[PDB]
Amino acid sequence: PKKVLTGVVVSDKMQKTVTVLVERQFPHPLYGKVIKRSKKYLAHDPEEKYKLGDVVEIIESRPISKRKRFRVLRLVESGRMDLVEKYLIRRQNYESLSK
Amino acid sequence: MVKIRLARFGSKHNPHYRIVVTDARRKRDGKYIEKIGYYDPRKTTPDWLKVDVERARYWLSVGAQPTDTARRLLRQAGVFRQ
Amino acid sequence: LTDPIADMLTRIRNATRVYKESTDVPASRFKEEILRILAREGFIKGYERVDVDGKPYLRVYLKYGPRRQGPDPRPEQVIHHIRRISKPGRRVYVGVKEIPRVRRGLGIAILSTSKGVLTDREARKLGVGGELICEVW
Amino acid sequence: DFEEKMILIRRTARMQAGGRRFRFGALVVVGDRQGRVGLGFGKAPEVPLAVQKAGYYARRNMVEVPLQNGTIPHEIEVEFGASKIVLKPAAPGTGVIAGAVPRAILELAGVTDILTKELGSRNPINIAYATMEALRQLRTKADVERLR
Amino acid sequence: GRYIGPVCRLCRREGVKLYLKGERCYSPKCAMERRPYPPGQHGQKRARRPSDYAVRLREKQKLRRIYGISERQFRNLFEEASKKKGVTGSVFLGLLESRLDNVVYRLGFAVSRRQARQLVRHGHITVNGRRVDLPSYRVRPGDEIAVAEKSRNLELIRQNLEAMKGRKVGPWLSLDVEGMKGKFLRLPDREDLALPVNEQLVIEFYSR
Amino acid sequence: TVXPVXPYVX
Amino acid sequence: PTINQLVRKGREKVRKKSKVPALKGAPFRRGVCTVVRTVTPKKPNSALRKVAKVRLTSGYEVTAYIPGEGHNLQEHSVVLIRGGRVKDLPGVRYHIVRGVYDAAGVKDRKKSRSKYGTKKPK
RNA sequence: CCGAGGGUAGGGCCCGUGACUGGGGCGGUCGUAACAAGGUAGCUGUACCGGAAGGUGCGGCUGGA
RNA sequence: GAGGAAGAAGCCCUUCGGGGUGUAAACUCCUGAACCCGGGACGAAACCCCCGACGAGGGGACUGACGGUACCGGGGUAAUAGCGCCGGCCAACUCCGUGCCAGCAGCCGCGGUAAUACGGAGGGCGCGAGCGUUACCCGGAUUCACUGGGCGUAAAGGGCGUGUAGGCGGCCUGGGGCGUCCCAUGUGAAAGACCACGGCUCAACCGUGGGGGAGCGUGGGAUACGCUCAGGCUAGACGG
RNA sequence: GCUAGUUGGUGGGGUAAUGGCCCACCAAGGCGACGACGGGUAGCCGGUCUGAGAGGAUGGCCGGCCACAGGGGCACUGAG
Ligand code: SF4
Ligand SMILES: [Mg+2]
Ligand SMILES: [Mg+2]
Ligand SMILES: [Mg+2]
Ligand SMILES: [Mg+2]
Ligand SMILES: [Mg+2]
Ligand SMILES: [Mg+2]
Ligand SMILES: [Mg+2]
Ligand SMILES: [Mg+2]
Ligand SMILES: [Mg+2]
Ligand SMILES: [Mg+2]
Ligand SMILES: [Mg+2]
Ligand SMILES: [Mg+2]
Ligand SMILES: [Mg+2]
Ligand SMILES: [Mg+2]
Ligand SMILES: [Mg+2]
Ligand SMILES: [Mg+2]
Ligand SMILES: [Mg+2]
Ligand SMILES: [Mg+2]
Ligand SMILES: [Mg+2]
Ligand SMILES: [Mg+2]
Ligand SMILES: [Mg+2]
Ligand SMILES: [Mg+2]
Ligand SMILES: [Mg+2]
Ligand SMILES: [Mg+2]
Ligand SMILES: [Mg+2]
Ligand SMILES: [Mg+2]
Ligand SMILES: [Mg+2]
Ligand SMILES: [Mg+2]
Ligand SMILES: [Mg+2]
Ligand SMILES: [Mg+2]
Ligand SMILES: [Mg+2]
Ligand SMILES: [Mg+2]
Ligand SMILES: [Mg+2]
Ligand SMILES: [Mg+2]
Ligand SMILES: [Mg+2]
Ligand SMILES: [Mg+2]
Ligand SMILES: [Mg+2]
Ligand SMILES: [Mg+2]
Ligand SMILES: [Mg+2]
Ligand SMILES: [Mg+2]
Ligand SMILES: [Mg+2]
Ligand SMILES: [Mg+2]
Ligand SMILES: [Mg+2]
Ligand SMILES: [Mg+2]
Ligand SMILES: [Mg+2]
Ligand SMILES: [Mg+2]
Ligand SMILES: [Mg+2]
Ligand SMILES: [Mg+2]
Ligand SMILES: [Mg+2]
Ligand SMILES: [Mg+2]
Ligand SMILES: [Mg+2]
Ligand SMILES: [Mg+2]
Ligand SMILES: [Mg+2]
Ligand SMILES: [Mg+2]
Ligand SMILES: [Mg+2]
Ligand SMILES: [Mg+2]
Ligand SMILES: [Mg+2]
Ligand SMILES: [Mg+2]
Ligand SMILES: [Mg+2]
Ligand SMILES: [Mg+2]
Ligand SMILES: [Mg+2]
Ligand SMILES: [Mg+2]
Ligand SMILES: [Mg+2]
Ligand SMILES: [Mg+2]
Ligand SMILES: [Mg+2]
Ligand SMILES: [Mg+2]
Ligand SMILES: [Mg+2]
Ligand SMILES: [Mg+2]
Ligand SMILES: [Mg+2]
Ligand SMILES: [Mg+2]
Ligand SMILES: [Mg+2]
Ligand SMILES: [Mg+2]
Ligand SMILES: [Mg+2]
Ligand SMILES: [Mg+2]
Ligand SMILES: [Mg+2]
Ligand SMILES: [Mg+2]
Repeated sequence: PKKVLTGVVVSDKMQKTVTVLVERQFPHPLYGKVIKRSKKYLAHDPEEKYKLGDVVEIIESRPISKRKRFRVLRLVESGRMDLVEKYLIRRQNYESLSK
Repeated sequence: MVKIRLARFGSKHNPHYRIVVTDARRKRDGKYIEKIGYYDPRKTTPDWLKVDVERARYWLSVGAQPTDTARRLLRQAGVFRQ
Repeated sequence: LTDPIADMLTRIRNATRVYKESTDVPASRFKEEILRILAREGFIKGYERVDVDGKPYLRVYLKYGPRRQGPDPRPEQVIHHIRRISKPGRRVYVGVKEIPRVRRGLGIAILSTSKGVLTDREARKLGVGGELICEVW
Repeated sequence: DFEEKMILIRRTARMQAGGRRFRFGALVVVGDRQGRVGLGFGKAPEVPLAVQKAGYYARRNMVEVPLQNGTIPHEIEVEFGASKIVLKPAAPGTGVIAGAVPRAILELAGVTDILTKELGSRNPINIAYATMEALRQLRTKADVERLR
Repeated sequence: GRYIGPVCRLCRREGVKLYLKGERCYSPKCAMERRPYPPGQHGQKRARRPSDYAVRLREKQKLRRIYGISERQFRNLFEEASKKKGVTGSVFLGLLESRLDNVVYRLGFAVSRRQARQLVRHGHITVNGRRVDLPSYRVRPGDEIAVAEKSRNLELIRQNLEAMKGRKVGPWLSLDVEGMKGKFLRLPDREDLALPVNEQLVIEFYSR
Repeated sequence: TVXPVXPYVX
Repeated sequence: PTINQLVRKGREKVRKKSKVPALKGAPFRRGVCTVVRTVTPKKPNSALRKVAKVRLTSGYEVTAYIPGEGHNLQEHSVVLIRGGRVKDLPGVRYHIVRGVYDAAGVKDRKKSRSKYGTKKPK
């Protein structure tokens, strides 16, 4: 089936497009322990109806552009600015890690 | 087109084919679609021919073509005898 | 307090080695469920649902072997060995095919399942797997 | 009765104003091949004397070892500090898969199909003691149930 | 291939009588009956205590030497027993007993397994009618180890048959004499034989 | 690699 | 280290330094001798170990050992070398293989002829 | 229009090599710093000094009295 | 291959009586790899011709490089043995030569006149159309430690705090079912591996059959623990 | 720390077809310690070798897919 992923919107700075930060879990293939990785998909918002902090289901789709191959399938949970701050901060934390 | 052919296995001086369906253009012992029988043409045993006649009739119906010496063996254990 | 379970098991373990008649440990439904198995397998006499300054604990009544003659009297233990397998660090989760026989039979390996906190013999039997809580012998 | 095996014999030395004055140590296991076994470390101003003495102590200290047709009832792993011996049970198809110390103790214990391993320091004297107290800690479902 | 060369010396190395020769073996002209001591310049010398290695070495050697077989086939057989279902020490002994050049021996068609080989190889023997000339054939239970009926007219086979009128063969064998043929009824049991091989030892050896 | 008078060159 | 530590940093797989790098892969190599001499070895030995400085076909130049009694090797000898060092001759990390190229086997050698490139007598 | 590549000019990383120079590892000359309160307890960070070990100052440690 | 001496010669050792090679050999018979003669393949029944109908089915003919090879039948000669090792690990011990020389060497190390360690000899051990060596991989190495290690003094606690991300996190009850567990279903090609049966005289090799896993897709179920959402508590924590 | 067809947009060209694949314009994005960018090195897998297993090592031959045809670029013909 067409893959359906759930993540937050982390950027609405783009035209008819949003960024969806999707966590996922799994066990370590040698150390057992469960771990989270994550992945930013660029989603088609053909009617700029999605905002920041908006948890959304995005489904796989025929290509819309370079690196945009998923549309927002349904609003799931709106206003999670708490999960954004998470990302914004980690990202911003980088400024310190240069030389 | 698609075919019913003799994929050779076995050893040197040990022909043990596999009457098989594949695309005309594989390497002869290359990756086929389906196996539909064996055929030890040396007959060193009881059952040296084994055609799943059910399947041999399907492939024929969709469009498959057969080696002239495949029907030699498809006919021999009768696929066509109405 | 980070893992109550290994705590409990440790109170148990720390208790047996000094031969405390019983040992006190705070309470969860989950800890009774465990202790339930320990008793129903004869690792402990048993346990009561008691109270120190109005706080829900469990008194656990400890079992040992007989006195012994020689230079060291101390009774061999009932619980020789108990330790945590699954942990908040590394979660251990066995499916049924992969549930581990213990001590070639002699001990158990409690675990936790979609159909209750079973033993290992008991789970293979009932047909499920889950979170390898610990092991006792 | 009891068959012996010399398993380690070694010279040592103690210094004194005239030079090295030696002494010998003999480590000996003894049993029947049906279930009694003992180990004795014996030391004297002489080899065959000290061998004699160990054998006296070996027999003067023995162990249950519950069998089960040539093998043990359950796995067991015992550290005697630094030295850790592993005991695993095996079918009659196998053999006495051990180093020359664990083997020799377990042949007289009349074990005959067991898997072992010598992790840790493999000082013989200590691996020796570790295999004993390993056997010494074996139990059958019978006493396992008898405890509960 | 097979060893060849001085064979009294094997036994006297081995500290034990093996029946590698034939007639002489039972005679008191056997050198072992006279010199039950290791061959070469150091024979009568107050030997030094064996090593566990030596111990398992020698036990293996005798067991192969007994059958006069290549170190490689012996090992080849042995690993297969270990793969095969059930007791390895026995299944081994069984598997190397099922070897055609050895069957011809128990059945007494010849004196030594050495002599036996040559029979099978030359075609003088067969199995289930059809001639078979390989000393390695897995004699699989239900089988007719006849003489090549067209080589029955010979001074040696009759002769060893002459000497086999009523000795009780293996419990797993059925020597119908005169007709010059036996039958491999069932592969041997462990206790079903007592050669001087502590089979548990050949196992511990190959597990080094 | 080469040398004094050797046609060998190494 | 914790399980987390291990997830974060993994364990470090440890590599082996080859002791015959001049060999540049190969089982053996062909060389020509640039020097040929005797060398006295380290304590507690005392000898005149006979060696050879050798220009490999890799451009590399190593010094090799010459094993046995007497040898026919000299400046410009075409030579073949296997690895393996000599304990007391430090720097010498390779062995000259007798009976190959201008390396003679050893005359009058009966035992171990293989290791000395000597043909069997009659 | 783009375009293999050619040319020009300026940069970045790598390799090899270089008069000469710095220590580093392996196999007589000067003293005797360390090992015993080692003949000024020893070590230490730092600083200055001295053929060389090392000495001295300041503070620290005991693995010292 | 069966037999063949209280046991040749030569060689080795020795206390000078002997001891060893050694049933080994020479000899006795018996078989009969090579070669010699004869015969001699399956691998090839279809395309094609005929009757039927150019189909079903029936009938007949040509075609073999390997190759006059395999194999079968008769005849039939005693018919290659070599390499490593014998201080310890490690199975196998003596003399002579040599004298820190010459040389050995994987590590410990051996050799400075009595060397089981160097060279040869005898003998022994081990393998055998092979035996050794070099190169490289995994092994032993629980010496990168998930299974399955550690840090007072052996290598190893950051000089000390504060806190970001991250990891981890009390007791009770509800919702969800993401992790986790179970069943069904698809996929997990063939070869291989495995177990049984068979094929070439065995086997290597080779055929047929069986058994499947993990892992992913789909559907169903479970709800203890982990998660998440909601409500509650006071034993952690903070505060008066 | 990297990025100017860079990341998104609307239009169009191209194809058997989606797409910054290509062009014009407009918007200011896109990626990055869960390792971007850069440097080394390698065709990947079925398998193979080792190992009690976990793990390590490896991809010759047979099968499967990619890639290349002296070094490069190009398009024609064509179901391809
Ligand atoms: S037993 Fe007699 S004949 Fe058989 S081998 Fe030993 S010595 Fe030779
Ligand atoms: Mg678009
Ligand atoms: Mg004591
Ligand atoms: Mg310890
Ligand atoms: Mg050691
Ligand atoms: Mg040590
Ligand atoms: Mg008991
Ligand atoms: Mg004949
Ligand atoms: Mg092994
Ligand atoms: Mg010297
Ligand atoms: Mg020396
Ligand atoms: Mg020359
Ligand atoms: Mg030349
Ligand atoms: Mg240009
Ligand atoms: Mg340019
Ligand atoms: Mg040009
Ligand atoms: Mg430079
Ligand atoms: Mg001084
Ligand atoms: Mg001083
Ligand atoms: Mg002083
Ligand atoms: Mg001092
Ligand atoms: Mg100072
Ligand atoms: Mg001066
Ligand atoms: Mg001064
Ligand atoms: Mg001071
Ligand atoms: Mg120190
Ligand atoms: Mg005599
Ligand atoms: Mg004589
Ligand atoms: Mg004599
Ligand atoms: Mg003879
Ligand atoms: Mg034909
Ligand atoms: Mg007609
Ligand atoms: Mg002919
Ligand atoms: Mg051929
Ligand atoms: Mg013939
Ligand atoms: Mg002869
Ligand atoms: Mg060897
Ligand atoms: Mg030895
Ligand atoms: Mg000399
Ligand atoms: Mg040598
Ligand atoms: Mg001397
Ligand atoms: Mg000498
Ligand atoms: Mg040597
Ligand atoms: Mg010598
Ligand atoms: Mg061979
Ligand atoms: Mg290694
Ligand atoms: Mg490892
Ligand atoms: Mg290390
Ligand atoms: Mg290392
Ligand atoms: Mg660990
Ligand atoms: Mg350690
Ligand atoms: Mg360091
Ligand atoms: Mg330290
Ligand atoms: Mg500190
Ligand atoms: Mg936090
Ligand atoms: Mg959390
Ligand atoms: Mg909790
Ligand atoms: Mg689920
Ligand atoms: Mg498959
Ligand atoms: Mg067969
Ligand atoms: Mg199959
Ligand atoms: Mg709450
Ligand atoms: Mg567009
Ligand atoms: Mg468009
Ligand atoms: Mg682009
Ligand atoms: Mg543009
Ligand atoms: Mg703009
Ligand atoms: Mg990521
Ligand atoms: Mg490159
Ligand atoms: Mg490449
Ligand atoms: Mg291991
Ligand atoms: Mg390939
Ligand atoms: Mg190209
Ligand atoms: Mg070319
Ligand atoms: Mg080109
Ligand atoms: Mg070109
Ligand atoms: Mg064409």
